[PDB]
Amino acid sequence: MWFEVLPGIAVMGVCLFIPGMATARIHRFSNGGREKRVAHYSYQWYLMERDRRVSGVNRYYVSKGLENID
Amino acid sequence: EMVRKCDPHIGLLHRGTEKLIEYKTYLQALPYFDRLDYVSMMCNEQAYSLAVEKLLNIQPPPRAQWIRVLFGEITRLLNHIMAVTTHALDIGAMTPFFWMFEEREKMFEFYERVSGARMHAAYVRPGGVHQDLPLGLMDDIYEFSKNFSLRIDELEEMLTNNRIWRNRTVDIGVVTAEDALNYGFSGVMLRGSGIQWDLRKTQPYDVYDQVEFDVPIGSRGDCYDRYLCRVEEMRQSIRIISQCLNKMPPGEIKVDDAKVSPPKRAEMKTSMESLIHHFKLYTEGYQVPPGATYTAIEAPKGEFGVYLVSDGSSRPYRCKIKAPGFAHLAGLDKMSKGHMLADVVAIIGTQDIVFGEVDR
Amino acid sequence: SRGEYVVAKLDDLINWARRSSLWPMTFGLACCAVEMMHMAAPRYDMDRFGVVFRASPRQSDVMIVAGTLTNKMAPALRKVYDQMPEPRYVVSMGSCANGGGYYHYSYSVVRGCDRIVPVDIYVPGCPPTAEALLYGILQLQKKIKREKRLRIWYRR
Amino acid sequence: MNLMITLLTNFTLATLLVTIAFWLPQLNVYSEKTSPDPMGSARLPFSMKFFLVAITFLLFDLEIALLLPLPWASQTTNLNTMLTMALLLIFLLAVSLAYEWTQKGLEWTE
Amino acid sequence: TYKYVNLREPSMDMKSVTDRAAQTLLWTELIRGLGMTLSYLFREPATINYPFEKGPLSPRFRGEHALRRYPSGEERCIACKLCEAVCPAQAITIEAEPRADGSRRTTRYDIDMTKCIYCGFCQEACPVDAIVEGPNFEFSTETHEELLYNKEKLLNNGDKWEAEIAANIQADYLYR
Amino acid sequence: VAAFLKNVWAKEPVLVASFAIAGLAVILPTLSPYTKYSLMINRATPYNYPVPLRDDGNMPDVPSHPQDPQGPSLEWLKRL
Amino acid sequence: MFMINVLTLIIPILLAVAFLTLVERKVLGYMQFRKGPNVVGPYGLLQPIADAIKLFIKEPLRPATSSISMFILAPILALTLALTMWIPLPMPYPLINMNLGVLFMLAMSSLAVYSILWSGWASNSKYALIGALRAVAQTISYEVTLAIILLSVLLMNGSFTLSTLIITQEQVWLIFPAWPLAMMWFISTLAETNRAPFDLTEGEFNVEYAAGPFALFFMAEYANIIMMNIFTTTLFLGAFHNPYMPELYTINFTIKSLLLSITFLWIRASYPRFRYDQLMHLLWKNFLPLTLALCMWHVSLPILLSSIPPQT
Amino acid sequence: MELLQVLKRGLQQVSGHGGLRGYLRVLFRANDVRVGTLVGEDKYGNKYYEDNKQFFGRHRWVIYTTEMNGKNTFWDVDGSMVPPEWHRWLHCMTDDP
Ligand SMILES: CCCCCCCCCCCCCCCCCC(=O)OC[C@H](COP(=O)([O-])OCC[N+](C)(C)C)OC(=O)CCCCCCCCCCCCCCCCC
Ligand SMILES: CCCCCCCCCCCCCCCCCC(=O)OC[C@H](COP(=O)(O)OCCN)OC(=O)CCCCCCCCCCCCCCCCC
Ligand SMILES: CCCCCCCCCCCCCCCCCC(=O)OC[C@H](COP(=O)(O)OCCN)OC(=O)CCCCCCCCCCCCCCCCC
Ligand SMILES: CCCCCCCCCCCCCCCCCC(=O)OC[C@H](COP(=O)(O)OCCN)OC(=O)CCCCCCCCCCCCCCCCC
Ligand SMILES: CCCCCCCCCCCCCCCCCC(=O)OC[C@H](COP(=O)(O)OCCN)OC(=O)CCCCCCCCCCCCCCCCC
Ligand SMILES: CCCCCCCCCCC1=C(C)C(=O)C(OC)=C(OC)C1=O
Ligand code: SF4
Ligand code: SF4
Ligand code: SF4
Repeated sequence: MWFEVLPGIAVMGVCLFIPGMATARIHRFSNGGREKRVAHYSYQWYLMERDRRVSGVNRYYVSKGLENID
Repeated sequence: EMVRKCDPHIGLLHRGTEKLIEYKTYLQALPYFDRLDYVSMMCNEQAYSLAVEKLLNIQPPPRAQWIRVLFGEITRLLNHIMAVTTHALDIGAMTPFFWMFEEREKMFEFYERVSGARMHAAYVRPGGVHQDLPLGLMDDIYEFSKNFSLRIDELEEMLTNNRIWRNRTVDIGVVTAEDALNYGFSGVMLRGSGIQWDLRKTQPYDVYDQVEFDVPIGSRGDCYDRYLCRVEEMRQSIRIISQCLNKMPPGEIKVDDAKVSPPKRAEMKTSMESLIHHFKLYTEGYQVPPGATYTAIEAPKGEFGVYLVSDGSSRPYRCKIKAPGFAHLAGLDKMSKGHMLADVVAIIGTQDIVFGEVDR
Repeated sequence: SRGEYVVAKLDDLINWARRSSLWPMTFGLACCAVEMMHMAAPRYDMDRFGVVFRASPRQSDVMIVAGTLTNKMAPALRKVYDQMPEPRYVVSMGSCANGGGYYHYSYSVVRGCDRIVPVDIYVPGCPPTAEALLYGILQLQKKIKREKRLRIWYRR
Repeated sequence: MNLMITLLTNFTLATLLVTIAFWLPQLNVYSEKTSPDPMGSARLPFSMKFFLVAITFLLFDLEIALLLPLPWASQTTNLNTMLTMALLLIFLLAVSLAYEWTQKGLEWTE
Repeated sequence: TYKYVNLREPSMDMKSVTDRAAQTLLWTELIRGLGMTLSYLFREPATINYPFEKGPLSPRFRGEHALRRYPSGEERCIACKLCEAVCPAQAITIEAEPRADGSRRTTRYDIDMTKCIYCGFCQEACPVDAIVEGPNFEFSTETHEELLYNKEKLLNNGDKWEAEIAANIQADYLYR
Repeated sequence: VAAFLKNVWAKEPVLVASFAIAGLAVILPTLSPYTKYSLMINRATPYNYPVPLRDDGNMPDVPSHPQDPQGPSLEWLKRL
Repeated sequence: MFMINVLTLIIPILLAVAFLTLVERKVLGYMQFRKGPNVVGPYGLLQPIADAIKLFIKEPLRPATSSISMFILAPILALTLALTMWIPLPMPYPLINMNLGVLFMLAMSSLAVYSILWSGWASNSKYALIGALRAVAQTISYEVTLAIILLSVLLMNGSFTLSTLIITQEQVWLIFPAWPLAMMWFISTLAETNRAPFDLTEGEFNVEYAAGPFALFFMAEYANIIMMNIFTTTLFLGAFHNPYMPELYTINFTIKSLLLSITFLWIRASYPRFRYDQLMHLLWKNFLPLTLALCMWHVSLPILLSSIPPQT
Repeated sequence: MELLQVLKRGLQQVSGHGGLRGYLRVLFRANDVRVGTLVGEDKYGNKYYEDNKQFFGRHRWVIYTTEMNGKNTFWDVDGSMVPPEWHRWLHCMTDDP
């Protein structure tokens, strides 16, 4: 009956679930277990490049807190 | 975008049916009529049967006449399902096609129960019908008719109030009443243009004066009023089928003249006169007294007529077949002037055109 | 051998895809068109076999000749047949398409569509029922299932 | 840089699929086809109405191009002037549509 | 005795005018159409599972032809040619002679199944129930001449389907 | 003004809804009491740096610290 | 690693387009009181695979092309624009997070008519060219209300950023302040993709293409259908986003986009086709005046309510 | 809940074909898994089933044998495999098997 269309909808729904789940896990893996830094504006890029310089490993996402000041 | 001239070239299904009829007897030429309007099989059977029975100066029994009216209205349901659903399928409403061909499938099961074939029954014959209704058939006809108005209702829910179906059909193919009469239109083509004419009311045949029904009359002459006329004719066919199921009499189904209709098979194998008559009706056939009839009935497309000329022998001398679709497709050129190309498929739809009877 | 096994499995694959995805172009000539429209109706439903309803004649896989072929339309039938991409198949439906039928001795009827096109499946009836036409379509599928295009290509 | 890589990847996938569609069934050695339309050979008649709907598209698309900075223009400090000029642009688009109406420009493609 | 389809003059009070304008602006009949299509989405479909499920037939069904036998092995056809005189398609070709015991029997009984219109005038013209049009409809061939039946093919259809044909004739013969 | 409006609402309701929505869009910002708050929020959004002033000696209304009482306040924006 | 992300975007697009054909045939089957395909695979699941293998080994149709180059470029452009409409789509994070993703999508959908136009001129049929001109005029017609409705809705967003459009709809779906824009948007995106009741390419342009390239046009069209349903979902039916669990947003917008694609499938099995002038009448005389009136209303409305969204 | 009745009918269909192996057997040969009363079996192996709660057309069916007259019919099921004594019952020319 009408539940016969549901395997195809399940296949198509898994195929739509894959890209967003995949880009979320890749954005966590490539950015140190966090979200990707949204830099739409040049102040956000200024802070992000300052993070890249203050980390010392040439990575913006490796954060430095109070342990880096004396 | 406009259409200045439409020249329909036909003869792509001309088989020379009514020359082949001249070399076959009346019973042998009966199944040619199933194949003319091939969605209205038993109605064309009834028109040829009434033509031959008018020339033979005999009449069917009452039960045969009620069977012919019952199956003529079942046939009218078949044909208007075909008309409405293909006219919607060509425009784009493809879904009530599939919804109504299950009902059309069940009426073909009715045909197969009563004759053995689903379409070309050879069931309505000159003299009556070929065989009596098997038991439990009328109960299932009632069970069909009890449900079929809801099918018409959901068809009418999908199309009638829809603005897209109205825009494709309301201003399209307007026929005036005088030009409908002048182009030889018949049936819904007249009745959509206001013309109060129906052959079952005016020039009635078998028992149509004993059934009570209404005749839907349009008001604007367009595709939309002809659509509403065909849907209401399905309603009134359900009304006539209810009256035929309630008023069905007992009795015989062939005429009891064994020089016209063949005897029963039990008495053919017992009586000498019945075996002689069986022999001579299935080899020579009955002779028909010489004369020319034009017997016309109200087929579901319009006036279906037979001009049958008998020379006194067991074969037709001439059998001209008047179809409604011939004059309707002739009037296609006037009905499409000033319209667009996508209107022409709606105009060819609203003239219920089946090319077997157009071409013969 | 190994390559014989490969062409056997590839024949099974391409014959599976060709019989499980038949696209018909139906010539609605005559009364047999009504019964093809019943073979597409919900009871029999060609679409559940992968047999679509009314493909265009230039992407269709099989030509169902359903009705009477007259002399006036036989060049149009041959034109539509020549315009089909290969592999193309022809189902002849009903007596008039098969052998002329009830109009066999007529002056204006082609006595069978096999005088015009090569026919694969002859479906008999007047009309053959939607169940009988579906039987002919499944017999066409079985005919496609035993095709040996790559095995004969490997053995040539 | 990620966007240029993405565009190049999509163009390469599309070109690969188009090459497979135009060259995999060419290896079929089927048959040479001898002697491979509603109008026969008449010229294409120019339709004035198709050109009219295309130019009406172009002009209203230019008015759209004027309307496109509005989500940024709502952030201004001169809001009375901004609101007046925004309503004036959408009003001039509506006057263009009304003049296209009343001089029978939207006809037979209404 | 007649009715006027589409002769309704609509109301012009503000109630009906606002009803029609809400139908225009809010698409009431379009949602009615979507509701009817959604109603058929949740119905059980009418599809039978062919070839495993079969369409319902009656015992009158007119399918493949078969020459029958009496219940002794003797064939019923006494070569009388009524089925080919009545045949509207001239599909039946009959030639006969007295056989070795003097019985009036056919030597040629051909039916062209591609001329045949399957109307069953042969089985109703047959005085001895020899030719019948049986219940087989699944007999599509791959070649045209396989639908050109001789007497051997028709007697084999009789021997093949007699257990069904006799029961169908038994169910129907009091209507004949 | 009354029969004409019902007539155009009966024949052409899309156009009546069009001119009604456009007329409300024209007249209603001039009548709304919240139009002033749009101005006051857009001018209170600090895109730039508040470049301080040299304290010459007489600026009684300019603060020395952001948390001082004098200066522009946005308690109306928090409360509303 | 980014190339893996591009592959996990573009390959599941192709798979979902492949099985959307099965879902279309099944849903149109059950809405027509029959079944869809259930023989070729278990519950019909191998029907698109069988059909793709069928089309890629069918004979090339071999047309006489006017231009060979544009005959090649029209499927290339159609597939490339069908794939690049996905990269700013936030679900909940896009592949290419850009500041102007909305305007990017409107631009790359405006470029989609060149495939129709080049396929129509690259065929030698004048009838195919007339059909291509009709389809191009239809699409560029409904792009007008796409642009204006989209602008009017983004006046509540503050920017052309698609990721900001989720933040916009955290308290309410944006269909509640903008359902007339939503319904005209929905019919206009139905008319973008030549989809019924606006499919005059099936009512009596790429008919000279062989089975391979016609299948590529077909799959680009269904990629556009899935994409415009996802874009309508993000635009009017914005789901809840928990940043620590992004799969909540992903499951939610996937369910909503599947329902909206089934709603396209449910419209096409319910209505007859417009005549060409009738949908031109629908655009220029019904949708565009209300679209301009609601554009004035959504310009003046955040000012009269003091609800102007933030720029950032 | 009546959804659990639906899931129980599905699971007893899985149980009623002799396990998952017979369930998948009838799923891939029949494209249909519903269970029925075994009306009979012919001299070839065709099994004939009823379910009078199914509608008219579905209420009788045949699971064809995997071998008939020397031909492997595991996938090549044929409508003409029905012998004439079951051809009345299956096509509903009578009520009686
Ligand atoms: C995003 C999720 C989905 C969104 C909803 C959409 C789902 C429903 C889809 C149904 C199937 C549709 C199939 C295609 C149909 C195409 C035809 C069609 O509908 O044409 C549109 C029809 C066309 O008109 P027509 O053709 O029906 O009517 C005749 C028109 N004349 C006279 C010109 C010939 O209507 C519209 O254009 C209406 C568009 C939307 C209107 C929105 C109005 C909102 C209310 C405003 C305020 C009103 C009160 C006044 C002011 C008060 C102030 C306080
Ligand atoms: C070196 C040796 C190998 C050489 C290369 C081959 C690699 C493997 C290729 C796939 C498998 C090949 C065999 C194909 C099937 C052969 C057996 C067969 O025909 O089984 C029939 C059976 C259904 O039976 P049927 O006849 O349909 O019955 C009607 C209902 N009673 O059919 C079924 O049950 C279904 C059959 C499905 C066929 C396989 C699935 C489709 C193909 C997938 C791979 C190719 C496509 C990849 C993706 C393309 C793009 C989406
Ligand atoms: C001041 C506010 C802002 C105004 C400008 C902004 C407008 C936004 C919407 C854009 C409109 C663009 C198109 C306008 C075209 C107008 C001309 C027109 O359509 O006239 C024809 C029409 C009759 O249609 P017809 O020609 O017969 O069409 C064939 C199909 N039957 O004729 C009609 O239907 C009559 C149309 C005129 C009368 C409409 C009255 C509406 C009143 C609503 C309530 C009050 C709203 C306040 C504003 C009033 C402004 C007059
Ligand atoms: C993100 C998820 C996307 C998912 C997409 C796909 C969804 C559907 C997945 C497949 C579902 C099951 C398909 C089963 C097909 C039928 C197989 C079958 O029964 O084939 C039988 C055939 C003949 O075998 P034979 O030995 O002759 O049998 C006689 C027994 N006495 O033998 C053969 O035909 C040979 C074997 C063929 C096997 C083909 C299997 C299907 C392949 C489909 C491609 C996708 C694979 C899955 C991808 C996602 C999971 C990783
Ligand atoms: C007939 C030929 C073949 C036809 C088929 C193939 C061509 C047609 C289909 C592809 C169309 C490609 C479109 C390329 C540009 C799209 C606009 C664009 O890049 O917008 C996105 C983004 C703007 O957003 P924003 O957030 O401001 O930027 C990041 C900084 N914050 O901007 C950025 O992120 C900027 C990134 C750096 C600059 C990128 C430049 C790309 C290369 C040049 C254009 C490539 C296409 C050339 C041919 C087009 C033919 C139509
Ligand atoms: C290799 C990736 C897939 C390539 C494209 C082939 C499969 C998808 C399109 C095939 C198709 C299907 C399934 C289909 O169902 C269909 O009918 C509606 C078509 O013709 C209009 C098709 O073209
Ligand atoms: S074989 Fe007979 S029933 Fe069939 S189309 Fe021909 S004339 Fe009509
Ligand atoms: S089959 Fe019957 S009718 Fe025909 S020749 Fe034989 S006995 Fe006579
Ligand atoms: S069924 Fe009719 S056409 Fe066929 S052989 Fe018998 S009499 Fe002749």
